[PDB]
Amino acid sequence: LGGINHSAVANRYRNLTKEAQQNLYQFAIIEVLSQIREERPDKNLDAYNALIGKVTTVDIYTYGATNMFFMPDARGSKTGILVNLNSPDKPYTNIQQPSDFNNINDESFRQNFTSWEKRDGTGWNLGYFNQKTPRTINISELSKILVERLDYHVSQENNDDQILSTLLLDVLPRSAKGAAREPLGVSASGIPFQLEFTFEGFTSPTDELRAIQSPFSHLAKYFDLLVASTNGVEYSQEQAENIGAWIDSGTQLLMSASGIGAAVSVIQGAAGLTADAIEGKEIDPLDVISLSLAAIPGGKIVAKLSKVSKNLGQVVRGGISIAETGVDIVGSSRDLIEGFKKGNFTDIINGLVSVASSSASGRPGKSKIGNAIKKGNPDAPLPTRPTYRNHEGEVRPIPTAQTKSFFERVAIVRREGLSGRGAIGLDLTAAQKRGAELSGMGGTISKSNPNGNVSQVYINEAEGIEKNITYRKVPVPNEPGNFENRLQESFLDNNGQTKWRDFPYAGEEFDFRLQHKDDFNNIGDLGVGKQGIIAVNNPYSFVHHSHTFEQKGISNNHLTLESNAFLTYIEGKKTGDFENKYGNEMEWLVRKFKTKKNDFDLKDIPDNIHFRTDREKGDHSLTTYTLQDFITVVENAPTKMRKVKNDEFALNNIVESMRATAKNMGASPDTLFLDVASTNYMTQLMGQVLTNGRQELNLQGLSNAAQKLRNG
Ligand SMILES: [Mg+2]
Repeated sequence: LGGINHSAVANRYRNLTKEAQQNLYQFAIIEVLSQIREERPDKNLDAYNALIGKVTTVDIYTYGATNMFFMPDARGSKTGILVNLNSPDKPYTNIQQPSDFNNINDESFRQNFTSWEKRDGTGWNLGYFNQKTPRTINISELSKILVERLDYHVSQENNDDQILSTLLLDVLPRSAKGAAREPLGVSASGIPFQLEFTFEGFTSPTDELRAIQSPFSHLAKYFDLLVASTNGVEYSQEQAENIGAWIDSGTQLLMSASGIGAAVSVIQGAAGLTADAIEGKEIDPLDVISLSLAAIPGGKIVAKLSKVSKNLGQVVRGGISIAETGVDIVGSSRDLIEGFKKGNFTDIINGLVSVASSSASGRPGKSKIGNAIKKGNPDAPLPTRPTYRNHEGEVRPIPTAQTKSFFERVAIVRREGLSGRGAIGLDLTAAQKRGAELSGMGGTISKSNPNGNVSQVYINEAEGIEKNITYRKVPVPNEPGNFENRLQESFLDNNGQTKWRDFPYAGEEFDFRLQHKDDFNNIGDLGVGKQGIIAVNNPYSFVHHSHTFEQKGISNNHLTLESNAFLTYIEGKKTGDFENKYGNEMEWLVRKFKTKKNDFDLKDIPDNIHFRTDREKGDHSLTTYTLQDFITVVENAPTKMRKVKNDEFALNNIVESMRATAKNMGASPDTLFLDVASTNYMTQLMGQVLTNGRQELNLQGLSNAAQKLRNG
């Protein structure tokens, strides 16, 4: 499945400067001279030295023949050595007598002649070289003449790309070998010892051409070096989406990055996805594709293929791109299949999976990903990035396919998969949803669900299983008398009795909480004198609303900000590395919902902070500072909060939680005012969050800061 992409080979060669092409031929010659030298007794370095810049003179005969020349054994001699730089097996032949020319008949010689010229050899052979008298040049002029001969040969023929790739098949690996012999590195623009290069890892000549656009192509590395020898960059979202490098397949594979053997599943899933695309003829063997492995919030990874936009320009080389969210493996589809067969992507995919493993954000960051890749190989460079040539001839790295919209697309597909649950959904009133009703949240009230919290169908995308989840009030399994809230799944035992169990691990509760991020439960109490505490599922929520049920309606309705939970989380996120500071972030957020206000790592704020509307305030005095002012500043993440903004997923959910909570209590951020009694708590909190406690803030300063943000 494939053959050689001749234009990809030919493009690499054609886009070299003339100087770099001469150098390529020069290194090929050097390789063949080394072979001649070692295989002969005297060990003369004349040709070697007269070529490698000694001022002794060495005669060469040139021919109307590509890749070929003669090294006479003496001035004007008809005997010596015939060189064919493109011959698999006879790169040099000793010509001791005329008849030696007659015995040369292989296609690797015949190919070096144009269609027009090929007839000269008659049963084809080089016997006719005996009647011709070639011109003599000094050897220092040879690589130039060979370059000009190849250009002419290509111009004499109609099939430019194929003739070019054929005529270079065996020249290129010899050139690469010649370059690896260059002591202490190849020169860059007249400066010696600049460019390290080894021949190790090269496959057969044909396989190197087959793999020219593959991620670790050795020949692409050699071409890149030749470009660097003669002279000699990171993207933003607008530039990327303006470049439009990648076209979605429209199909994706969502997998878990956690659990033992997750990495094996990801590798197999990704190789599987590539194999299916080739069979279904969505993708051709030689098409350049980006296999994206992108982390997804909740410790998941999506594999998704993209085909390169033909609008982009020429693809120069495949490679590995590292995004903040994952890696892309770029090469021809056939290169990716072969690479999977060989295990070439295993260190990369192991590294990525280990850091996506239990990521709340699906955003381990470029540095963590890069480090995890280099872990499976002491401390090497980062893998070479794929590159393309734009319309004006500039070679640039290809942007990642893991753009903003890419993830929007991923989210759409997932949500279409989630559209068949809950036979008939319950038809609840706004008052029931606000938790204002004595009858409960709309579920059926029972002993272990006294609040009547509504059951929810959790679709476990991994297990392919549906679970029914209710936020229930259960005994604190030790101390009698007190109860706590827990999300639990119901199931039938052997006898048809309904039993209940916890989420087995934080990851699953986290995913449930995201999937049902908009729903509220009463985690407080229910009855006439009692405090209902109404809280959204969103795992990034640091607020809730609450009230006391009256004989009719409610009273003391207010929004509460969870000061220390918020403080601790933000201080953690402020470091830029939450995991380093506190645990697994996913575990931290799930655990937050079970933790009381004064039981977080930070306990600095003496109480929770309260906002209420003017009309509902009762006898609470209000400030003119609004939840909206708070949200505006939080959303902007200024000054010491700046790094929180690196995790947009977390920050958007924090804000959206706040807005949903304001709305659900029948209010809005601009109609919710901070209690006078919360003043000091708020200024202390923001002072710390925004300035590390270096600046004393007041509410007016906080309101003005919000005002400044809306003005811009
Ligand atoms: Mg032509």
